[PDB]
Amino acid sequence: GASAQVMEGSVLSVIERNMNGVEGLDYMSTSADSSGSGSVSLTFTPDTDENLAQVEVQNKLSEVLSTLPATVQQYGVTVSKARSNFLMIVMLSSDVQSTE
Amino acid sequence: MAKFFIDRPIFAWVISIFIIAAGIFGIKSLPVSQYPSVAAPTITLHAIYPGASAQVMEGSVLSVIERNMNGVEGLDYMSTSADSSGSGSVSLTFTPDTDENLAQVEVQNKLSEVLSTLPATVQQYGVTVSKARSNFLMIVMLSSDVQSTEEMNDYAQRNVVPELQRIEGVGQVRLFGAQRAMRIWVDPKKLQNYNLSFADVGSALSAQNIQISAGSIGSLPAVRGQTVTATVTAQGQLGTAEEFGNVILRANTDGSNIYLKDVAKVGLGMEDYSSSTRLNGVNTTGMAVMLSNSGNAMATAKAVKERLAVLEKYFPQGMSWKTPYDTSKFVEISIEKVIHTLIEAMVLVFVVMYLFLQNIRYTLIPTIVVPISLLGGFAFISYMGMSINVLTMFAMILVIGIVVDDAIVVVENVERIMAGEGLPPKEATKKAMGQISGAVIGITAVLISVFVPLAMFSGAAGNIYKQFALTMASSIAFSAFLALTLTPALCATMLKTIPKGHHEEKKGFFGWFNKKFDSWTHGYEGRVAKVLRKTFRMMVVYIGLAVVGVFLFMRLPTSFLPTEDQGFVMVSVQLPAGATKERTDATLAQVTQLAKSIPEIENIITVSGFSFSGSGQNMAMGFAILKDWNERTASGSDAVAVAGKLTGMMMGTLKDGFGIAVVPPPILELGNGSGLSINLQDRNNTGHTALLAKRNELIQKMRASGLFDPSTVRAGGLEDSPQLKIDINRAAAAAQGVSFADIRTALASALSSSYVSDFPNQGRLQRVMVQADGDARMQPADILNLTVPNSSGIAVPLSSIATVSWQMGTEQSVRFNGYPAMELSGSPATGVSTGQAMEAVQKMVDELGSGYSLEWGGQSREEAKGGSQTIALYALAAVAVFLVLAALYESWSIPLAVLLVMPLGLAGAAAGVTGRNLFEGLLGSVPSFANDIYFQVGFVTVMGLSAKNAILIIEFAKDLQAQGKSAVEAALEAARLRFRPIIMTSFAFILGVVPLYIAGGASSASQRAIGTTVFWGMLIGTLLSVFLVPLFYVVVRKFFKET
Amino acid sequence: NLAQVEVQNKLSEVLSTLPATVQQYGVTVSKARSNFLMIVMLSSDVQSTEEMNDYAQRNVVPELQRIEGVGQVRLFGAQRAMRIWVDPKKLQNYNLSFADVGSALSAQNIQISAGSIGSLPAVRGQTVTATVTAQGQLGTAEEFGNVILR
Amino acid sequence: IQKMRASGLFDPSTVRAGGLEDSPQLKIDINRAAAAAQGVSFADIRTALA
Amino acid sequence: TAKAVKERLAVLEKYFPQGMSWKTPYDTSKFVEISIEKVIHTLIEAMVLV
Amino acid sequence: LGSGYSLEWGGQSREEAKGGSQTIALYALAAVAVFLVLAALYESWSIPLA
Ligand SMILES: CC[C@H]1OC(=O)[C@H](C)[C@@H](O[C@H]2C[C@@](C)(OC)[C@@H](O)[C@H](C)O2)[C@H](C)[C@@H](O[C@@H]2O[C@H](C)C[C@H](N(C)C)[C@H]2O)[C@](C)(O)C[C@@H](C)C(=O)[C@H](C)[C@@H](O)[C@]1(C)O
Ligand SMILES: CCCCCCCCCCCCCCCCCCCC(=O)O[C@H](COC(=O)CCCCCCCCCCCCCC)COP(=O)(O)OCCN
Repeated sequence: GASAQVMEGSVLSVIERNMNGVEGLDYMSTSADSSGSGSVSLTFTPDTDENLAQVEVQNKLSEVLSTLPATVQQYGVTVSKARSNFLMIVMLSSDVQSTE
Repeated sequence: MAKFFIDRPIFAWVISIFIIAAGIFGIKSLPVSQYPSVAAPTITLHAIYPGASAQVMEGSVLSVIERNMNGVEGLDYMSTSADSSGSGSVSLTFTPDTDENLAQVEVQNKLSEVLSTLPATVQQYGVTVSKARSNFLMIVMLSSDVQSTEEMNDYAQRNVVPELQRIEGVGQVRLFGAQRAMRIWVDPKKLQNYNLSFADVGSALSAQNIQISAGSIGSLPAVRGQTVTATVTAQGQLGTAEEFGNVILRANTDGSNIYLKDVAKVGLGMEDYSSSTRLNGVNTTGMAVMLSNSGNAMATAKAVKERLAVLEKYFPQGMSWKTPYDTSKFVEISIEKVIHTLIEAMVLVFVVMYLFLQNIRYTLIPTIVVPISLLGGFAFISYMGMSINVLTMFAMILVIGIVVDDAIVVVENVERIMAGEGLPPKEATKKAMGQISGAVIGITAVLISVFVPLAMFSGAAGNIYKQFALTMASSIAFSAFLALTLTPALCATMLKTIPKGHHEEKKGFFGWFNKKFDSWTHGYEGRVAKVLRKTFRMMVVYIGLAVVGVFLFMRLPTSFLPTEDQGFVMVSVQLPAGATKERTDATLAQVTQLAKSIPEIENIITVSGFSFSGSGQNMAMGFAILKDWNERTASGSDAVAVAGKLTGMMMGTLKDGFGIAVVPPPILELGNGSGLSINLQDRNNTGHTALLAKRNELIQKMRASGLFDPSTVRAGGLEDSPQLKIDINRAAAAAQGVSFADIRTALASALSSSYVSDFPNQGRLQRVMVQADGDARMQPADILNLTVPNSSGIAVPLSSIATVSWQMGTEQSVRFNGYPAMELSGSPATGVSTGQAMEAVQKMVDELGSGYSLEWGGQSREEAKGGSQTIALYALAAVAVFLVLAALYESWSIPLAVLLVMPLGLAGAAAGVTGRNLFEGLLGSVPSFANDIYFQVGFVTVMGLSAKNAILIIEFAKDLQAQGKSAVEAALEAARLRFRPIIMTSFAFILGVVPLYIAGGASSASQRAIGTTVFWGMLIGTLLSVFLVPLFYVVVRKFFKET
Repeated sequence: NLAQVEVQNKLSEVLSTLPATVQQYGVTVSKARSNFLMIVMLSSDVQSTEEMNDYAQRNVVPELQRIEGVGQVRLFGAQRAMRIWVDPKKLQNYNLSFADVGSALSAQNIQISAGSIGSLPAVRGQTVTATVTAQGQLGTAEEFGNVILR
Repeated sequence: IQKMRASGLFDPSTVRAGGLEDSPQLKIDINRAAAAAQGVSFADIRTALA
Repeated sequence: TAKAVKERLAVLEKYFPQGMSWKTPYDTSKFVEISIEKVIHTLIEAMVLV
Repeated sequence: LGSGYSLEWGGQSREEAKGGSQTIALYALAAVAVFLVLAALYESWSIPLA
């Protein structure tokens, strides 16, 4: 139940502003959509570890989680240190049952 | 190596170029801060529970959170603090060898599994989990005098805070003040008139103000033939006060709906209303900047100032920004002092070399070799992950005197060989290298073995010693490598052959100086020959001097860091129990009027509602910032004199309450003067009165029947205060139609506040609170008029249900390791060991019944450990030095003679410190020198220099005895040969340390503390060694006839 | 450490989809061995095993589970609590049920937070401030025995 | 995007925006005065829209 | 860990109520320490035999 | 376009920008390394120049 500007101005912008100062942070990118969702991607720099970066991001996010709206805290903010390009695509085919 | 690099100067030059490049790369790639991280990982929670006492908050939130924080890897101890302000704190101090990020994530995970068992309001406000470590950089104060403090806070949070935390190097920006919210002051008289309640207001605010989520028209699981889909929007929240004032509280059939503006008043206000900051009397908004790791302090401060100017170019009319305090100028002053010291040392070395060698091409070698050693040390400290701070700069300043002596001795030996044998520079350099290579290697090994144990201590003191150790040892190693690699090449290429007998036909001032120096050398040789004749009396005199030095060292006060004039003094004001904030504001105004009456104070910052001792309406604190050191060069102008004057003016002016001014010492983890802290814990949970009685009994035992300086033994917590407890009678309530939730609702609606809903105020969400019209809740006779509703109506005046009375309740609750604890702060007077005092305190606590324990807190936890690691480390270092000297000299007796010069420097340093203390005392001043870390560093430096000189003398005396000379003749020749380089190096070191002896200004305590020690130690050590080293050699040669 | 961090992250995402009782009791994550290193006894002849279990949970278990190397301390028992054994033969007489008992216990044993007389946002001329306290809670057996069901 | 096309360096049919193609939406403006004068609480509208 | 637990128990025994005691009839560190001592004795015997 | 509208890169393009000032630095570093190595090995300032 939020706009593309309310989600940023109330949830994403706060995390983006409080996520500065992390060691190895190269840049950030915030993207909110009209479906009531937002994504803050932090792209780190070389000479940086992945687990330490995730731990520092979680520490910075938890100390600022007391300011976000109540419904966001109910749903929670999920962390994903995963890639975005596809390696394989498995396809299941059948003629005796539907796709559901 | 000495002969390999003498025929290949280009290879040595390439190695030096690589070292310089690595040093420059490390210097450009090092963090910059005023002090390193010497504390341990600490995690804090800071829960919020408004409108509650200390016991309720503690037993409801803090105990529940503390009983689950058991099992975290690396937990040292934990403490719990609660007050009457409505806040709590659970501080977990972690054992070393622990990462603070892992500790914080573990604490958050442990709190996540117990958060659902806390009260509803605690979950609404939330529980934070942060780390106590902070790298403070600057303070940005915004003062308008034309706008409210809440307006300035909102402006800073909306246009200033997000602009400062985006700068390179900034790690955190913290605002001091409550945010903005929508406050509704509800008059209870209107509610009782319209027959309403606070629950009705809460329901109306939570129902009329809610976010609506509609969805999409033409959603995906649609019917065949859909071509358009659109998101549906619906606004169901309020954002202005007029909209909140139209909230319907009750709708009737005929109409006449009761709005929120008919029984209450809505408006924008603050969320806490507690703290208030003022700068010189005007309203101010506080913003604290914390420096980030792997960042710079000077560049970050400059960028912050530039951004602040660019923002003030858009500020409204009346606002103004200031930066009264900044910890980035201390490292600036330290770097400029290091550069000035390096330049002065180079000038002194040039002067002494031109005076003693009578040529100009001898002075270029030290000037070329010293900066390379400094760059190598910088590169090493950059490789080890260290940073540039005051301690590293002081270590670099202290190591300048040692890195030049290698080049000095090399050039002196080369020049002596060239003037004696008349050989060209190549052969003379080869001979000098073949003579002194093993000696240089042994000296380097001894210095490394002496400086290694400094980096093996535990605690904050160990972290402080590690900087000096890793800097000085690296600088010494690089200087040794340069003296073995580049110095011989420069001496062989940059020098020219001296004609036969060229010195004598020379005349003028140089001839007179040569004549005088030769006469002094002959006199010194005669005196040494006289000393080598009466060996028994000289040895007994040496033993007497050593025992006197040991006695003078053992009779010195012990400390960690001398108090430094940081440029500001803190002031804590406390009022009687039950005082409101108006009296505290009046006292703060009086304190400001008194502080601006002192010409040494530039800006005064007063904070009302917060103090380090406690947080309450009667507590207050302020920070009087002083002017620059250049404008405070007088007697009664330092921080201590200003603090004394402020205290004297407060004790004669402050009628209500008392205020004490203290100058903040160096790093608070290594804080001296606190004495000895104890925490008395109740094991069986007997109560508060029993624990207070036991605390009073322990205080009486330590004061009268003890030795803990009765002028210091006192409680350090907070005495009880009058309260207004309400004892409800369940029998009387059961006899009527009143339930027990009715009393709870009435008490929650009467005094305390409530957090009901949220609202968007121009982009950001803010809270909506109800304070119940504070005009009513002013007198104690207001709760006794609260009529609590019965089953049908409300007729009970609450005097038949409960009885109100006055009692003495605690205003602060403290727990230590899961037990109720009370803190005490004693102090030994003087000449009494802290170990025996701690044993006496432990025995006294054991005298009480089984169920009352004691535990140390702060620095006492480290003092509880026996001081055996230092003695063991020093013994191991001495054994390593003996082994290295035995491997060098190839004997078991010569190291015994070399090790006899250690007590000389110690006695000299102790005598110098005692003399300076006496001079300060007789002239009215107080003794400012003790046995601190700087004294130990200076003593280690002077003992290393004395060991180097003794090693050189003993090597020259031993290699001259294998040619057919006796011990006395060999010692005399070695002394006559080593007289000149020792004198030159001593003069250079003393003239370079003199600027640190009378240092006055920024960071002058540590400067003088190291300068006096090193100066007197070097002077006495040289004066004693030049006559006692040959004596020790002769004694060891005659006592242990070799194999 | 990282494995436990990711496990906590995965558990926090499905913790709200569990029953109310599981959230009341909570889910405990641990990393320790399944075998025992030692067994500590608390033999006595004056107190029963319930008092000894309570004392061990209050003073012995927390002191032992904070030692370096300890992964878990399982007490063969449980701490003290207030047990209410209801007779269903008597609930039918007064037409009562377990829901009434639970509601009475939750409504008559709730902590009260009063506040402060003379709070900070006050009138000009306020000199005295006092914290108001009310117990509103039961901690004794005969106090719980007097809970009003009707 | 317009000046990137027809410039020789970028080929057409590839220069595209990465936006979400801002769309028309339905806006529902609630009148609290009418809902109060007719006897409709603000929670009923929220339940109906949800 | 066993040594630390035993030391903590010996320290906490001073606060126990009158009547109760403590003991660890099941402990695995004793076997380890006795095995280490036996192996050290065997090493000393081998040294003297050589 | 004017001021205020800056430009940022995404994906490999940023890396391509990083390849704008690193090539000259790499070439200079290789040249100076060869010079220093030759001067240290052959003991001359003229051989590496040639
Ligand atoms: C170099 C270490 C510095 O420590 C801090 O700055 C920390 C960050 C604050 O304490 C910390 C202490 C801490 C950690 O306590 C738990 C924290 O929670 C609070 C906010 O202040 C300080 C003293 C600020 O106090 C706070 O100023 C705010 C404008 C209002 C706030 N008040 C409403 C409460 C008050 O406390 C204040 C005034 O900037 C101090 C300025 C004036 C100084 O000159 C002093 C010398 C500081 O440079 C400092 C002590 O050297
Ligand atoms: C009569 C005889 C006279 C003989 C000679 C007289 C006195 C000569 C005095 C010479 C002074 C030399 C000054 C050196 C300039 C220091 C520049 C430091 C640059 C830097 O950051 O570090 C370098 C680049 O690293 C990177 O990879 C960063 C990438 C960007 C670097 C941009 C620099 C381009 C090339 C500049 C030349 C570099 C100097 C040559 C090394 C690598 O240094 P390092 O840490 O690798 O050191 C090797 C450790 N084993």
